Amino acid sequence: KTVVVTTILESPYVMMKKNHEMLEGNERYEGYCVDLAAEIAKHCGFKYKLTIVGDGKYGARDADTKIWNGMVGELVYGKADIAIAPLTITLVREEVIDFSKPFMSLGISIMIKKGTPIESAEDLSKQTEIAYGTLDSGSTKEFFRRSKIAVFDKMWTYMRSAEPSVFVRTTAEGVARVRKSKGKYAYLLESTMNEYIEQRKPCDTMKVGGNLDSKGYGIATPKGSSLGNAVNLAVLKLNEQGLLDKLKNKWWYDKGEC
Amino acid sequence: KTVVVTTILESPYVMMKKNHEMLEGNERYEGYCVDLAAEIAKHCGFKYKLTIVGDGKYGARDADTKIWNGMVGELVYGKADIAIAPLTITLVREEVIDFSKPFMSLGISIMIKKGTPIESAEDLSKQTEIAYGTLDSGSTKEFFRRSKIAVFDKMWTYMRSAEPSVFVRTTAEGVARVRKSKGKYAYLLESTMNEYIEQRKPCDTMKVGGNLDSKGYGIATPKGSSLGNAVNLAVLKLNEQGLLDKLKNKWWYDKGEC
Ligand SMILES: [Zn+2]
Ligand SMILES: [Zn+2]
Ligand SMILES: [Zn+2]
Repeated sequence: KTVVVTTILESPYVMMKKNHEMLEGNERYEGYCVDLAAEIAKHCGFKYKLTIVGDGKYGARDADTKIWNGMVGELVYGKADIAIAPLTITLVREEVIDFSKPFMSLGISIMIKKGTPIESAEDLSKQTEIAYGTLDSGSTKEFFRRSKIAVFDKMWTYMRSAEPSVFVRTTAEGVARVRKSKGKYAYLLESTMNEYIEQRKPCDTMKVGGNLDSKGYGIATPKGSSLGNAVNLAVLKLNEQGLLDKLKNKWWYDKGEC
Repeated sequence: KTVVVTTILESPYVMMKKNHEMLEGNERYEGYCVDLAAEIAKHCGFKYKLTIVGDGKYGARDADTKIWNGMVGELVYGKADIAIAPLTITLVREEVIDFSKPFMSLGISIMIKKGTPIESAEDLSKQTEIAYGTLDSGSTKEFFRRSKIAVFDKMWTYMRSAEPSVFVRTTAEGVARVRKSKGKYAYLLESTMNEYIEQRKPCDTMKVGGNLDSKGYGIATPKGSSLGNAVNLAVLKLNEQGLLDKLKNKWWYDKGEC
């Protein structure tokens, strides 16, 4: 049977092709994860259908209902068989779903509009003229919410109460906000995305400072899935074969416009 | 009852305390992995005994013998219950043992004696005056032996047939070889070790070029071990709390000698 793959529209991982309207099924999309999905399906020998997560979220647990949303939720509730996307491996998620060994290593980073007086997280936490936030329902927000280290704790105190909200529904929303904020907004996102955007027109943003942490993205499957073991070994094989590095260069810098 | 931990004497992961002779059991050792072992044990709730792998190797399968050596072997044959060391997560190993999500991210790198006319792997591959090799029975050697990309394949072709042998039994042996060869030997080792040595007197070595690949170290347990699940969650928990980053700073830079 065809494996239902849940993913998210997030460049350069998954994007609709220029001529998607005249295309069908998986042919409508392109990106790092689209290529990854094809490679995995081939090595594990299965047919699949790419589907875009309904609520457009990565995955967080509602504190009140305890119900998971996003791709994590689609896996938890059996709406999808596997998630192939820039989904971060975290403790709370690992408790409800399975992750393969990472196919990409990254960390939380700072995105600024070129020229803003900020070079590090400590710099952001020591000022108020420049607002900053993170994506909603994700691992980055959880990071600051659950951080006991001085700098990040203070940043969270400011962000969780900030009015208007400094949080955004999608990476694209955060990037747009930085660009149109005349430098009065900094966005906290994973280095992978920061580095990608930094290489795209109008080439008006840049990553500053070192990453705040070190983690990875993993292919996720529901607990007790029969694809879990194989997919995990497939990821390792692809990394060692050099495919993952090949794909990283293909979608990040070979297509860079800055 | 008491969990037997296999590890390896590799600075700054595990080292004998100056006064180990007058100490007992686990107190005889110090290092990044010693600190990590204590934390993993505390969080998983078990007592443990640190033991140094008999053959001083990380782990590889003998071609014809088909027997696994090193720490991997101690786990495969039931001599140890868990391995806590800078053991690389690889496909061939994950096929016989379990690995937690990575506790450290790294990649193969190049170590040169300062002043050596080498800036990358391509540079090494295009010349012959400077010999270069890797560690034995490990993931680095296997990386080159299996590589299908031009540059690395060329490097392997040279290394495998070079005489005298360009390979070494221990990291320390490779570092000394670099330090004593007057720039005529470059050593290929993981970035973590390269970065550490670069901060050690006589401060005569340096890491050059970008990493050749991207992977990580994981805590290993025998396949089907009852400790696997908890250890994995412990690693994620500890990484998210910043312990891992704190530990690397403690053993790498806080104690830097350069
Ligand atoms: Zn392939
Ligand atoms: Zn609610
Ligand atoms: Zn602890």
